[PDB]
Amino acid sequence: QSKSRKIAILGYRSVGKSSLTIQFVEGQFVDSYDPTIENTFTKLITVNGQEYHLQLVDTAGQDEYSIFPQTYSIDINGYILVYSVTSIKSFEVIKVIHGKLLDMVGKVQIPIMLVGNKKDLHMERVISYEEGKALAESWNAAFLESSAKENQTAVDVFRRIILEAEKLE
Ligand SMILES: Nc1nc2c(ncn2[C@@H]2O[C@H](COP(=O)(O)OP(=O)(O)O)[C@@H](O)[C@H]2O)c(=O)[nH]1
Ligand SMILES: [Mg+2]
Repeated sequence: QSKSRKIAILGYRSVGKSSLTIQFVEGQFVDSYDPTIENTFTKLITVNGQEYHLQLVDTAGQDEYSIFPQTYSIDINGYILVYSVTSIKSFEVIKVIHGKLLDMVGKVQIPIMLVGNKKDLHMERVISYEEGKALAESWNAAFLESSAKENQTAVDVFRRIILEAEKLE
């Protein structure tokens, strides 16, 4: 009576893909972590009384020139696209990543969740909550800001993509 889902985490380098995922999976804010390796974490979570077996694909990250690997579109039930609120570059790149993703999958009307990470770095913020929300609305995607240092924000992100998936289902 369990349900397995595979979620791919995408985004520009250093926006916090690994840190967010690991904060969710192990409940800890890791300080150091290999900058390039693509790894698939496993996580068990019960949402709405429903148990889920999650496979979280923490990708190596991509940019305007990346050529999406097949592993980005096979058996993926949902995608989390993250950018850093401290980087306009990561924000402009997440738009390109979204476009490439739609090109690679087609019109599958895939479940997508946009995430503006690093919200704790108040001083270095350059992307507003409104800009992030406007983008998500442009895509009709879920939206949330987060901080790999605040476990509850990381949990909300993953719970949210699960609901988006169920909704599009
Ligand atoms: N302050 C702060 N630093 C973060 C956050 N998320 C990631 N980082 C830091 O940003 C750097 C890159 O994070 P990492 O997860 O490796 O990025 P990735 O390449 O997107 O997976 C590391 O030095 C992290 O400690 C966050 O929410 N807040
Ligand atoms: Mg990483």
